[PDB]
Amino acid sequence: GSGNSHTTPWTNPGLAENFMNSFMQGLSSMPGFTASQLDDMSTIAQSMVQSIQSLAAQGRTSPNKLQALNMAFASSMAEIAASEEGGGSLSTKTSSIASAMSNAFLQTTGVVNQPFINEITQLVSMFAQAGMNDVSA
Amino acid sequence: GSGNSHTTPWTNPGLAENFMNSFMQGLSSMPGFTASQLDDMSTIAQSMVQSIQSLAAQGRTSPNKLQALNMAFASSMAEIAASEEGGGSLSTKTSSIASAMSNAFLQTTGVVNQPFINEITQLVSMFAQAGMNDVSA
Repeated sequence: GSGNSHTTPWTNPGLAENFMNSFMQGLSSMPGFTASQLDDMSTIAQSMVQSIQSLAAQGRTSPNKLQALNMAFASSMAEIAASEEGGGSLSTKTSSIASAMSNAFLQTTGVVNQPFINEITQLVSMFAQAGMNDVSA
Repeated sequence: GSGNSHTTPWTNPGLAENFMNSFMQGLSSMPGFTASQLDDMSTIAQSMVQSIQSLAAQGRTSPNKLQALNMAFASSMAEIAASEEGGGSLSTKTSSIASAMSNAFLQTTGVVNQPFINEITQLVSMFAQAGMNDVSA
C-alpha cells in the first residue's frame, strides 16, 4: 500500500496557502495575462487560502484534502484564462500558467513535482472548448 | 461575453452554494463512489460554500467568480475520484459524477448548460493517469 507520505506543496495548510500566493506573484509577471484577469483570479486565490485555514480551524486538514484544494485552485485558474484573456493568445496564456505554477513549487519546497505542470497545460487547452464560460451571453 | 445574461446555477450565491449541496446528496447514492471519497468531498462541499459566503460578506461576489467556484468544485470532485475510488471502476465513477452533475443543475436553476457535463467526463478520466496523488507516497 502506497504510504510514507513525505513533504509536498499540500502536506500542510502553510505550504498549501503558500502555493496560490506565490503563484499569483509570478503570474502577475506573465505576458499572457492581463490586469483584468489578475484582479479576478486573485479573488479565488484568497478564497482558497481562507477555505484551507477554515478547515484547519475545524481540524479537518489532511494531505489529500489539501491536495484537492491544490488542483481545485489550479483548475479554477485555467478556465478564467482559457475563456477570456483579453490581451493574449491561446498558447501564451497556457504557457503563462504553467510557468507560474512551476515557480510556486520552488517557493514552497524548492522543487517541482513535475506531473502537476504537465496536466495544467491540458486544462487550459480544454476549458477553451468547454463553452460554459461563454454560454452565448 | 456581452450583457444580458440568463438564469444560471451561479447567477447568485444562493444557487451557487446549493449546487454542491444538492450534488453531494445525489452522489452519495452513486455506485461508483465510496464512503472514503464521500467524506473527503463533503468536506470540500462545505469549503466551497464557506468560500462563497466569505466573498459575499466581502462584497466581492460576482457571476464570474461564482462560475469559477462552480468549476473549482467540479474539478476537485473529478480529482478526488480520478485519484482512486478504491471500490469502483475508472469509468463507473466518471459516469457517477456526470449523472450527478446534470442532477445538480436541475436542482438549482432547473436547466443544464450541456457542454459542462461533457467536459467533466474528461476531468475525471485525466487526473487518473497523471497520478499526482499516489506518487509512490
